[PDB]
Amino acid sequence: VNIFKAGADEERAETARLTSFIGAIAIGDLVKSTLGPKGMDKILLSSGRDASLMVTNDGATILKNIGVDNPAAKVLVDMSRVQDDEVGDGTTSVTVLAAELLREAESLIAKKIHPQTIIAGWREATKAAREALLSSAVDHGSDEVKFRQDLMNIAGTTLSSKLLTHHKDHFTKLAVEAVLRLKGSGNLEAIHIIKKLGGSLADSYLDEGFLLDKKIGVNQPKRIENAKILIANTGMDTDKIKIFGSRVRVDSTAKVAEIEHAEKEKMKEKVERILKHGINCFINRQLIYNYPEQLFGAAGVMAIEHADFAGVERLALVTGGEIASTFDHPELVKLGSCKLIEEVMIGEDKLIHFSGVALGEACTIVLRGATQQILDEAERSLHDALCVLAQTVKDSRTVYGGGCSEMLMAHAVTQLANRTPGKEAVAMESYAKALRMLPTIIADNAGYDSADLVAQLRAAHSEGNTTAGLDMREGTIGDMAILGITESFQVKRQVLLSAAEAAEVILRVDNIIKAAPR
Amino acid sequence: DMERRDVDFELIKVEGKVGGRLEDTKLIKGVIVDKDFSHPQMPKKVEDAKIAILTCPFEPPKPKTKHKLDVTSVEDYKALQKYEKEKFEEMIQQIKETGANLAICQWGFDDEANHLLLQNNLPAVRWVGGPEIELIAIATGGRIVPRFSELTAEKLGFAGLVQEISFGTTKDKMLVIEQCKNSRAVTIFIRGGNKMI
Amino acid sequence: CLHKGTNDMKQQHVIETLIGKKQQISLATQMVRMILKIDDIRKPGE
Amino acid sequence: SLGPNGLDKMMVDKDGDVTVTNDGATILSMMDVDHQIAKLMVELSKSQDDEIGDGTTGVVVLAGALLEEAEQLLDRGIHPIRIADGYEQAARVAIEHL
Amino acid sequence: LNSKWDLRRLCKTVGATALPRLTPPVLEEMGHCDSVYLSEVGDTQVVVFKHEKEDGAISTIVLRGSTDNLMDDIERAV
Amino acid sequence: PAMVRINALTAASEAACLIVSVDETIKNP
Amino acid sequence: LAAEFLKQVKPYVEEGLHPQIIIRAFRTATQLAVNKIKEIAVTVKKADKVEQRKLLEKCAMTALSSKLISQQKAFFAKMVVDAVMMLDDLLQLKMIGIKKVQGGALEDSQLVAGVAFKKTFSYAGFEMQPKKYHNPKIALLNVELELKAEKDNAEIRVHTVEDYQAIVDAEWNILYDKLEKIHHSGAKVVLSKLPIGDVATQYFADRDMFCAGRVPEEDLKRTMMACGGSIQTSVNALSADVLGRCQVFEETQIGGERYNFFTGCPKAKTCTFILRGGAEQFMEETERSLHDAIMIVRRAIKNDSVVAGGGAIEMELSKYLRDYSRTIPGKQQLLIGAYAKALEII
Repeated sequence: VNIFKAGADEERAETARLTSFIGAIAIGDLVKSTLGPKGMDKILLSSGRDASLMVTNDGATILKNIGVDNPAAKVLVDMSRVQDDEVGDGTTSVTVLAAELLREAESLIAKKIHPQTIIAGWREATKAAREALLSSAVDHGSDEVKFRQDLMNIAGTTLSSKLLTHHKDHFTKLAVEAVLRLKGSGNLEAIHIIKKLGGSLADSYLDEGFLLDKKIGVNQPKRIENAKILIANTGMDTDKIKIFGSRVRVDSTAKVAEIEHAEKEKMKEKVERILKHGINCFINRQLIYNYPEQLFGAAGVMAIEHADFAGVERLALVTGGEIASTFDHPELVKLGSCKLIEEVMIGEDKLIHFSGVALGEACTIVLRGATQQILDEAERSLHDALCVLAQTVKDSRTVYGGGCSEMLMAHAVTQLANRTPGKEAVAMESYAKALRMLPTIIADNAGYDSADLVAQLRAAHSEGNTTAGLDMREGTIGDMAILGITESFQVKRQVLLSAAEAAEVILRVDNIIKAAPR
Repeated sequence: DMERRDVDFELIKVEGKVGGRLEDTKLIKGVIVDKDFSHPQMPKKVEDAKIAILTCPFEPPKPKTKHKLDVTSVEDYKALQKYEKEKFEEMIQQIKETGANLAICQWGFDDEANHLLLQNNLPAVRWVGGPEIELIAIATGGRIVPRFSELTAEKLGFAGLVQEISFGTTKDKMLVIEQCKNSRAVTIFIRGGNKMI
Repeated sequence: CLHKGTNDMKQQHVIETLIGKKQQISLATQMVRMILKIDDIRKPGE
Repeated sequence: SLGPNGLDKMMVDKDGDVTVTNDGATILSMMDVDHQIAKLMVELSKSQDDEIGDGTTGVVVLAGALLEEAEQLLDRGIHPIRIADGYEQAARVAIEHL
Repeated sequence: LNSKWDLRRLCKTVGATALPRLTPPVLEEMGHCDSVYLSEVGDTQVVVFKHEKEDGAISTIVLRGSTDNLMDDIERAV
Repeated sequence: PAMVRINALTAASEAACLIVSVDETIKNP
Repeated sequence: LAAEFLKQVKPYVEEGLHPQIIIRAFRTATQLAVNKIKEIAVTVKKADKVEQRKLLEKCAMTALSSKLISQQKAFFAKMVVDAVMMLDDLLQLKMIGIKKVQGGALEDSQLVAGVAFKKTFSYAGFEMQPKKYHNPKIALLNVELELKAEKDNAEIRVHTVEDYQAIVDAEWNILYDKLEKIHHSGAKVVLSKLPIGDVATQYFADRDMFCAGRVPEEDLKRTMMACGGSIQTSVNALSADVLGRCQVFEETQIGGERYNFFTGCPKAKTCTFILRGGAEQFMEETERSLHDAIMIVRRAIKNDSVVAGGGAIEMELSKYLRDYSRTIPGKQQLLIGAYAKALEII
């Protein structure tokens, strides 16, 4: 008998199961093409935004901008987004990996075993795997040679998936140096990522110093050398007033006349207070009135206004200056100092150059290239590429990729699958088998015959060659240590852990119910 | 409250941020706030925890009744002009004179005052949620002052450790309070891979 | 429930407040008492 | 949805939002019923939960099965008033035993 | 909340002059009643001015019974 | 309490006495 | 009663009988019926074996033995009778509150010889202060407590900053001054229908006094009628005489809900009913049942006249009228019997 309002649903444990799995399978197979060193990338277009469209390779954004109704899928989309905010790529991996779980798990539904068991064994199976992974990690501490050596190895692995892949060596240095410029700070915001059309992709780079996309004031010096720098947030164009809003009531225009003047003196002395710092460069995120600027021009002192907090962070980071206010104690405030500021023109615009910077703490990467989406996705690539890169600094331990490690886990479970004996062992098989599908998919998009290679790759790991991996430029097994196909342990850990949970939730449900949409 | 046989769950702060594993989820004998420093230049950690709790924002006080001053002469502006930063000097000394080390305010700041507040190595939190502030006070044993003048060392909050947490790999951060003495309040921090989880 | 050959849920530590069930059963009892108590409904057309 | 081996639910909000859970009250909380007695169960568990908590894992299960059984005696034509009475006495026996 | 009529009635009942001026509790223009109180009849709060008036009063009649429609009829005949 | 039925029957009494005392109906839209 | 009275005459209505005839007996029958009710009515105060409440106790059990809590009449009967024992002598239901507290077994529903609040509101320190006051003194403020939040509207004019300085300080001293009056009263609990400045709570918390604002005046009206203290608008003219006292004050979690507890006042003519119950519908239904129970015994307190139930009264009447119909010849006689004939239906 009808219970809910019209437009409400109740699917119980067969229809509920299937549809959850169907879209999930749709999620996976829609995106499998995009990961793998020989993977592809997708194009996303707005319904109507004058075709706000994005060619994209990262599934998370691919997941981000796709509207899907399957609630279980929306779980996965958010699931990756967490991972995306975790490591950026492998969203590629994580989602598709979780799918094969689901696809294969459904097979056992055909096998008709209580899923409560499936949770248990995989949970057990996972427990062995993450430990098994942990047993395979590699550290490199003060070994700056090998550390920095491997550090670039990590990048290209992450990078040899996006459109920039034809220039991996180039950007490898870029990210490396920039990341080292972070000096153990992880704040990616310390790196600005300036994009502008024009130039080849290869022409993109990172400045030795800093650049700014703002306008100079009135005819202040365009170029400044051995610069003294000041940063503030004290508004000038917004004349400094007394927030409560006192009136000014006067009998005579003389009184207001002098007051306009009085404000002028009030304004003027404030600058001379600024100037008392003996600083030839000043900046503010505030818009600054031109009259004080004329006083600055009267000083022959260059200044820039209205550069938002983020760059201000960058400037303070790169120069060590302390963004300040009211400047009352020049000795108690440390300025910013740089060797040179000059105006350099790029593409179509003059950009604000900061040569000879005090601190390499902040940085900004020049992006020359071909397409908004190219520049956009190139932007998308690096931010994640740095994203792993910082955690690599954060946790300087590594694992070899190229599917091999994942196979090591599967083999480990394959063994524990036997110490199981029971129904769970089947799920142990299922879990391990699903993992082996991932590199198969990679070999798939590489167009080589996966079937033998995984079987052979299983053999060597079953033999014990934990470093034998997969060739992505010739399609065979190989020594990743020789080939540097490595990545963060934390990455694949979250990869495994999150999918494991994702598996848990997707199975545990046995009825979906949709309210009538408003 | 064994003596009462009860407990108000308001004393409990449920807090889960997505990310990381499930087992990372942890109780915190303290408070975590969805807030970082008022000024980014402020140091990330604090060992000592001389803590201040006020509701008055760091601005010229405005008696909320319909009120406005009537500046007429130059010196009227001048003495007014004088008082503005003179007023900010006042609370600046007042808090510094309290001997405190870290502060928290319910509302926003004046950037000029904010900079000055950094200028004596006194980190703080502004625009801080109501209960949360109260969670701090009971956690630190501190009180809430509506004034600087009535604020003294006795009402100051204390804790073992406070350190803002860059929990998000590419997201903005959080701040947590490792009070170490007895706390009638405590918070639980939850982490995991899915929002629904 | 977890297929352990001991029904001694005390040994299995499977425990519950008296209050929980006590309220639970009594509460349900009160509900169903009214549930039986009603006979007639006149539903207005949507 | 009851018990360690129980299996829980996923709800879809009107605005397209989703939620997966086992807490029966919350299960009923997200549910949009139209039948009136159904709403009573919803608040039933709700009142029960914020009184207790889980157990809502099984609270209504008590209700309906008793009601499911209760009908059988209605099939035997026994007057619900009398049926109400014994159930109350029966419950009283239960608690003093418990 | 007495309407102009109500006080107009009440002023006459006590014979006391209503005062638009708040202060001056004039002796001569001041109220005088046998008894005033509140009573409850029919779950209705009732302000009662029980009066004994030799000079002659504008009295009031109490309607008790079930149907307000009967009352309205019965008062109409009344 | 006596009053309950006391008032009851009396109120009923007038009800019909009210009820029976009408011969026709008139309606306005 | 009516339709059955309607029902039996309806065939006689088929006979073209002047309704005036019919109603004529109806007036006759009811009036004659009514007096017999008075004649065979039962009092107890002439008799000896009644405690002033047992009859009231019996009436409600009788009254209660129809609605949804029928299995617990023996429970609530004592509650209401002793509760209604408090209503003297305003005797009105408005005094006594009903608290439709959700959840809990209705058998655990409470009657407090005082008032509790189903309500509160969160301000800053509202959790911080002590919530036990063993023998407290109760302040009842109608006036709000905030820095000129909604008071008289006035612009102010000041040239000098110090005077500007002085003014905003002065506005605070206003609230402090009331609070000083509040504190120096020496009482511990303050109630307000109006909002309270959060800071004062801290001051009250700092000095460990309890306070609450935005209160229902009705429950406040109970409160003043409960504790005997007088609600105030003037903090300054305060004195301990209008200052409430209670045997003990508390505040307890019930159904998760945050309530405020105080009872034990020996002279409190007002109580309140904490009504546990897990169904929303139960609450109002019970309250309606509760409501009837109160008002009915209220009249019983008013009127020491009782009769048996179970349809006996009506059967006695129908019989009496039945014999009486034999007295009256003619068209009336038929009406009398049907009057009896409709009568027995109950």
